[PDB]
Amino acid sequence: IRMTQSPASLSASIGDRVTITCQASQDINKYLNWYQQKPGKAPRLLIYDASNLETGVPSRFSGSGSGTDFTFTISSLQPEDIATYYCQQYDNLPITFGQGTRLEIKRTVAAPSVFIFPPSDEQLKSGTASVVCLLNNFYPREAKVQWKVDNALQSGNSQESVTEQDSKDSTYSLSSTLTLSKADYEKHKVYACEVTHQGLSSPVTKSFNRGE
Amino acid sequence: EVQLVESGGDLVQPGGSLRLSCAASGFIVSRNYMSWVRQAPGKGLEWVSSIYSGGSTFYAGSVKGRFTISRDNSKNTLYLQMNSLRAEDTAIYYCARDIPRHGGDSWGQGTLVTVSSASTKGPSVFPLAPSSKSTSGGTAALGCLVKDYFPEPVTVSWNSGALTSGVHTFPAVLQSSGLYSLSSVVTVPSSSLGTQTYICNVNHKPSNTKVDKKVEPK
Amino acid sequence: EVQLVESGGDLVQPGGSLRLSCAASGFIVSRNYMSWVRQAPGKGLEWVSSIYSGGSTFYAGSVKGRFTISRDNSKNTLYLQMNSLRAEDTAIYYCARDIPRHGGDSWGQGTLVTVSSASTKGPSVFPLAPSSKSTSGGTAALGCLVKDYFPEPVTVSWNSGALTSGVHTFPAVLQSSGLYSLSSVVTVPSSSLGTQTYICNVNHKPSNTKVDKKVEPK
Amino acid sequence: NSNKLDSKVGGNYNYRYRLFRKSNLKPFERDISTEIYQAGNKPCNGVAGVNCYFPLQSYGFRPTYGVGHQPYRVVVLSFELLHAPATVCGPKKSTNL
Repeated sequence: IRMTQSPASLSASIGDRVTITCQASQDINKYLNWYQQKPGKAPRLLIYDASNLETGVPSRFSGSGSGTDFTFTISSLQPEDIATYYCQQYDNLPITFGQGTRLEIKRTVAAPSVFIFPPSDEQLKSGTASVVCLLNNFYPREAKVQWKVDNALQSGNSQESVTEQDSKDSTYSLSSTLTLSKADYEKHKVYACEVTHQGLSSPVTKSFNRGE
Repeated sequence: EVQLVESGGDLVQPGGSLRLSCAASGFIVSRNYMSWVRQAPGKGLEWVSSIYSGGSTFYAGSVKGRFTISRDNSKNTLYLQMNSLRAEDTAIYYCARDIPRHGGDSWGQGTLVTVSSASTKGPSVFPLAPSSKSTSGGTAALGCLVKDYFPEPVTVSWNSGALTSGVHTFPAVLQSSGLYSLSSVVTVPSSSLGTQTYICNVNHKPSNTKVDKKVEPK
Repeated sequence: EVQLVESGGDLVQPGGSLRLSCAASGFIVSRNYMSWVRQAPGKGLEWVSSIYSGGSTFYAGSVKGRFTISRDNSKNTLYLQMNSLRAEDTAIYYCARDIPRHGGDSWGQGTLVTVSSASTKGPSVFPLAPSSKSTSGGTAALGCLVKDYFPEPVTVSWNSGALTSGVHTFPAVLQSSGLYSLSSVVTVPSSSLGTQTYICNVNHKPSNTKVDKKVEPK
Repeated sequence: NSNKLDSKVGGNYNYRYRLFRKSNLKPFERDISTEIYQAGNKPCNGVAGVNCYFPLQSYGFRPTYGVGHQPYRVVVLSFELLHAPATVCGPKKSTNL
């Protein structure tokens, strides 16, 4: 079955009413289960048969449907509700899941704390360097990050990794990895990592000395 | 408790044969419906195989004749014999008991299969010693960097698991060299820097690499 | 241009089955006479198989029933399926189009087959940094040493191919350990020693080993 | 498609199938029972509880359902031939005298 879930980026504030819609290509009657997969941890079964919530669940999740189109509802959006929910049909032999609807939480902005680490002496003497500038507790995952090489625009040499949204404080962490070899490290001594956040403030300037 | 340690597999060359094993707490494997889902990294879960309560086997189209399923009465251990593998089977495999209509479930934590051609190379552990520019009256941060490890997974522990507050492990990202990297940082009060000793522990299960690095502010 | 990239094969255990592929620029494989010669290292070329313009196959005495030939209309790619191999088939294989009497030819660069029992082990790269005893008013020499690599071939490049003058790559010689070695040296003016950075690049195609070593006078 | 006769808007709970049995039925076997099916070792004393279930389950046939879930009466005619003389022959129509 060509299972279809229509909301993939849906973001509501604390304590709101949202709805997920899983749609099928035939009559699956009522045999469609709703799953909840937290990051890393194994999926949980929330509404079996499309009309029965399993005991022990909190009592906010409700679902109702029949034949092709099914809907999933969330009655109270507690902060510890961030996950990806899947719809499964378990009686047609080609059991096909759905795409998932990654749910997130929305809140005000926060002032980020920026730290940067210098390369260690052992790695520098072993012919390679690693420069990492760290960004923590910022909103959102999307931000303007740039690098400056000889006062020229730099691209194709940077990488970033964003930590998954925290369940209780809803903060983000970012890291940028830069790698160079001994010949290029020994000839170039100014490096800077500058990021502009949504909160209007003075741009962050990071400076470090080699001796200390 | 229906808790499953379905833990078998780590990786082989293309064309190899791996053997998974599942396991079982309240029930017997041969009496209840069970199946094996397959979650590719960053993709929707897909259904590979399923067993019934009387030995009926059903497979998926992509695994017709390469995969086998088999049920073990003696020790639970629902077995899934992966054969005729390839370079696109890399996915996390979860053991799963499905009672068909009355509703309960077990999905066990599941195991990672990354089957490829490259060779296993140990992690490169580097010290993030905190710099002297940290805030005197604020809270300082320091962490442990692990570079060029293969394959997944890698776990970073601090103070042998005694410290969970402020732990931020960044997800692995693929470098140009085909080797993975991650960065782990923690936020701790500066008062415990000179009086509490912080040590990072990188873990590599496939190669049994046990590297412990002690970190001190400079 | 009739240029051929007949590049397939690197090596297997004794009793394996490799598959060669040839390729084609001005003509179609199934219309012209083609054959496969075999050059053992340091020995006269010997003739293995030959195809005709209507599908006739002829083999050599030593390859009766172990070797197969096959012609592919769809993508050129004259295919030669090596089966039932052994430990004396190690030779360089050249794809070859022979127009029978009117005279033209294509012999493509050809591919190496070294089929054996040993395992692949990466090269050991060592720095030849030039000594201070080099002539002050003359021309100094410095180069990059590669030791204990397997199997062939290995290519050494300087300045990413920008420097060809004075390049001297010594042919590989078999050591007592079964691993190959080579030495590459170049002759450059001493005026560019402190102002031009010289880097050696060892290449191992079978294991995809990409090692770059930067060399500086001491 | 016996849609009209066997469909109850409420559902016709009198048509049922066996969800679970330990072994596949032998050819032409007939099996009729109410016995609890467990997952745990507990005998469970025949109650509806964890690892305790009623094996028959209804088809819930209801008219506003699709073609897939609609009653379909099945008649499996078989032909048995033994060494005893045959007694079920076939109309054998004739010609005028």
